Amino acid sequence: DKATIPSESPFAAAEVADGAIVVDIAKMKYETPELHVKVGDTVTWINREAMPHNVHFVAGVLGEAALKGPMMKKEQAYSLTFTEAGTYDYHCTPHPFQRGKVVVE
Ligand SMILES: [Cu+]
Repeated sequence: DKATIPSESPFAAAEVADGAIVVDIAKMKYETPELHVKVGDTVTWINREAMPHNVHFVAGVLGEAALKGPMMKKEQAYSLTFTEAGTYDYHCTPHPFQRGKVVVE
């Protein structure tokens, strides 16, 4: 795999980690749709709105299987720690028009 998952379920925005690289989900978009990080960094998405959102990477992107993240309710968060360089496209499962990528260097 190309990422590890600190928590399989979402958690409160209040508990996002120090050194957290945060992508807000607001106005029905990933507010940083193209994010550049380093190997070993943890990215945390935080849903700011009432509509649920997730992050979903199809099979072959973060690993052999698709990574369909859990649905984040308002003011919840979800993290991925990227362990290998690459370009990792994702979308929101319920809203496939909502797309982003993480580029890991
Ligand atoms: Cu969404």
